[PDB]
Amino acid sequence: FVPDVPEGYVAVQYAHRLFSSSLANKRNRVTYTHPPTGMAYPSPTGRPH
Amino acid sequence: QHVDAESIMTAPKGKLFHLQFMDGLLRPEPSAFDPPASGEDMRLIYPLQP
Amino acid sequence: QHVDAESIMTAPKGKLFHLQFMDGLLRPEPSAFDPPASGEDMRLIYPLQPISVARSMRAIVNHNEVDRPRGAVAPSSYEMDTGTLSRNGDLLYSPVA
Repeated sequence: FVPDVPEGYVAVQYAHRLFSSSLANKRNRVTYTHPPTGMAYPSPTGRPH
Repeated sequence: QHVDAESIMTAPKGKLFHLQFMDGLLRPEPSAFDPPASGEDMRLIYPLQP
Repeated sequence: QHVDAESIMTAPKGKLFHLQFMDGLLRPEPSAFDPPASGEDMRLIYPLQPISVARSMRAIVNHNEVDRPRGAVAPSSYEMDTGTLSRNGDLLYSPVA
């Protein structure tokens, strides 16, 4: 049972670069970097998907 | 010590249990160059007083 | 060990004594709120060459929030090039064009 990808998503190609390590708040965290918008998100929460 | 997220839903109405809150202003910050550690911190019961 | 500021003025001309220099780039920095300590650091004998010819690269760690951590050197573009050997001569690089 292949669960089809939901209605509205941004398909990003995995790179060995888009994941960077930078300081957020009071500690060091692994951070995502959104390719089309160039953002931060230093915690595993809203990314967006 | 810490209250359980089940004893705070099915306990007698009369009981008075105390919680424990954190300040965090004189917390020691991270270093300059360092490999980031994993895992995250959570909070479940906030006051509304203040 | 360290040379004395008197043995480096009244010693035989022939002698070859070695010094010792500091890098300081991966030095641990101070805290946030803290009572400042007293005393200062001094230096008396500097080179004029400049020193450090055996280089290649330095500081193999990535910075807290910025990209390149100041004086960081990347490997030379030649330490990574195998060129085929000629029939008579024996070693040469790539075309480049």
